[PDB]
Amino acid sequence: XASCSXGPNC
Ligand SMILES: [Cu+]
Repeated sequence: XASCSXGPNC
């Protein structure tokens, strides 16, 4: 997995 840590749907 990945998560948004710094985008439009962060
Ligand atoms: Cu980012």
